[PDB]
Amino acid sequence: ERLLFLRSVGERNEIGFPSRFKSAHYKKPTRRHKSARQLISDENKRINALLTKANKLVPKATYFSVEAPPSIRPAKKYCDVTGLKGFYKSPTNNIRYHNAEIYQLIVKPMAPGVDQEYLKLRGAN
Amino acid sequence: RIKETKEVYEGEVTELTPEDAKTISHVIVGLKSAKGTKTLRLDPTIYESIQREKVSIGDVIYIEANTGAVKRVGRSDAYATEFDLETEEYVPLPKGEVHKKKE
Amino acid sequence: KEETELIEGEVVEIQIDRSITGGHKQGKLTIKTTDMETIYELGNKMIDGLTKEKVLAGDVISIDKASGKITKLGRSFARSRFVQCPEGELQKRKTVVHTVSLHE
Amino acid sequence: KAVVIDDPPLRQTPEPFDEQSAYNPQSPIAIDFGSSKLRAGFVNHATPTHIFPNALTKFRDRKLNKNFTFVGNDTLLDQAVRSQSRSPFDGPFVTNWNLTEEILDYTFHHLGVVPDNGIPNPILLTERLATVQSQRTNWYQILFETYNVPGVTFGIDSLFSFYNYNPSGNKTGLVISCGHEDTNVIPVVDGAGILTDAKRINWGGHQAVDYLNDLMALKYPYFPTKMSYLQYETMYKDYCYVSRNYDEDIEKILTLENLDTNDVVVEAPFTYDWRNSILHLFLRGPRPHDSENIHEQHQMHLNVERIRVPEVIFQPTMGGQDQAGICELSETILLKKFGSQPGKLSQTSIDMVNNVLITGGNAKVPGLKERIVKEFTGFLPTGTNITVNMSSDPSLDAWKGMAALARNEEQYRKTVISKKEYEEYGPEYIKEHKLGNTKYFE
Repeated sequence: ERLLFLRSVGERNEIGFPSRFKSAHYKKPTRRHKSARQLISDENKRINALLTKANKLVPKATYFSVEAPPSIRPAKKYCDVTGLKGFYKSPTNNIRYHNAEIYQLIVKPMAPGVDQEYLKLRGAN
Repeated sequence: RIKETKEVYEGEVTELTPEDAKTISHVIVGLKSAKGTKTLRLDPTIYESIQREKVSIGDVIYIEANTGAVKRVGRSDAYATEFDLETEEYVPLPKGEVHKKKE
Repeated sequence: KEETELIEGEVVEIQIDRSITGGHKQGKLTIKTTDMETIYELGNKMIDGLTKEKVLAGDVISIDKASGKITKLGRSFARSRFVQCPEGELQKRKTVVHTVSLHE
Repeated sequence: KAVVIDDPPLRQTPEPFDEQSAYNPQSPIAIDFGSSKLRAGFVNHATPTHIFPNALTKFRDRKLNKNFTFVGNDTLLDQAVRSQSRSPFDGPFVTNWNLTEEILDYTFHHLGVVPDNGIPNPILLTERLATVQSQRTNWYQILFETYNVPGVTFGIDSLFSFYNYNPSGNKTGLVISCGHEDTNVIPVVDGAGILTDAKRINWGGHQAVDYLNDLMALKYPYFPTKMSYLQYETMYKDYCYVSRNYDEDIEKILTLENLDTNDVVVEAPFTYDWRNSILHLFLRGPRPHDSENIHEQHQMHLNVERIRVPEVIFQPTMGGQDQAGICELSETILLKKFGSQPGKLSQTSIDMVNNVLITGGNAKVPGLKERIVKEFTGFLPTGTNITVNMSSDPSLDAWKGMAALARNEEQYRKTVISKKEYEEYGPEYIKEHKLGNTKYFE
């Protein structure tokens, strides 16, 4: 009953291998994995390759120009535990904290390996 | 009995650009409050009074238009995390206009 | 009646760094009470205010941020004048009640 | 009283397909290839006909031994097939293309199309800002080769939303897009997108939900029940808002008068005093805690994160990205570029200020427009007229941009790439029109 519903939706939307939508010339090439990380690097080395070809006319609009530049005003320090205003920073594991009770309750009895995951959020590893 | 007008510029310094005509001819100061910003030309005597009070970019200052008095309230609150410990008091932005007029 | 925000603690360790030319000065101060400990990054005027009126390790000092006045309360009880290490928070908002005559 | 949040309920009825009798081989097809959702439909209607999540499953039946395929709202039928949904996107790009081809076949089937030797209709398509050309090359090899399309059209969804809200094509304004993977600030001058001054922030709705997930797993490390992505998504959509002033709200959000009204507790599904403790108010709110209660061991307090999760688009360094926020980029564009000395707005700057438009699916956070207006009032000269517009449903304005461009016959043909130009100029050639991308070189 419940298991017999999904086969009905199955026989509504099948496309056979002789697909009626794609063209007669099919010729599908082999497909790599091509993750999102390596596309940045291969675009980067393509831009560097074209620049090294050109300098030995100057391109201006690139992918490194379309991203946001870093800020000029100083950033705001916040407590790593509560998200309030961080007045103090511990000298051992470099974790900002709000006041004394937060420090004695969380920061002092803290196990190693947790301070990295706390600093992961703001990227301070 | 004298009837007089009080005119006050107040806000955070954003631009401080002197220029030579060495003797400076004028200085352009840009002030910022919570309701917008406003730029002013200034005579060199007020620039001398500014140099007396050690005014830099990001300080909240007070300028009276008629007398020419310049008072430094303090560094603005947005620049308070440049150092963890500093000898500078931090005051918030004025919530009104830069220009104030009173009889 | 007025209130001011104060710093009180015992100095753990002071680092002053100079560059090749010495134009800029970097610094770090570690200060603790009986309940917390923190490390502060210093600017130029705090470093000049610490070099003046020498402050060494183990000294208990009081720092006013808005006026830049730093007073040495004494020395902590560390044999390895003699006052005790302060307790509680390090950033305290303290209220002082002033009484001033009309003649003043 | 604690509310109880679960997964969203499943669709009882499947997605229907349009009637084949109303199909014509001349009307174009508008498709918005968004990472969060896919919108499709014919141009002659103002609203899109098909809206579903961009996902696919290879469901295997044991008694049939055949791998069934469920796409979009068909994945909204079983919990197992909803949990096994796989997006073709990975980050801001597309990695595998067979999923996209099968999704495109599903959309061509459900639109009521009866083609022969490929699709006979020209198609409308969306392209990200400053895209890597492997994406457009593979898009060419899908469309012009497998699908036999007469004409392709490429553009950016925020500029299409600007065209939808300014149909003259000659206006001037500022477009702020709040998308799923990214946030963009694109200035438009004389109806043309100035893409040498656009900026991108690597933050979106997906990063915000993941930030909420990491914060929630870090606030209670001993929580017994594991929650899926959709649960974090719905408490992101339900109890998050942009604070009007972040610095003033932080100093009073955990005072005892403030958790009486601005604290929301939810419950995971299953079947000396504390008045002076900042940690107890942060964790278990303004009520006493019964540590032996089974129901109170499955409770989740949202007090600080309601204004902390949506704030990251204004300060990206809280999320770990060393970029400037929306306000800083807007201030740079409106006060340092387009011939504007700081303290002297030029006419193009004033026209851009008067036509600020917010679009995208992540613009539904309350208080965003007021915060943007307050900041813009903050850095602009006094008396400057600021107008900020936002649609009722800003997640659909790009498809109305498709419809408004393809209705308008005159400037439509400035953007179409036929098969002949594709075979003449190869796969690396860009149509430099107003609503699309630009050349990498000068």
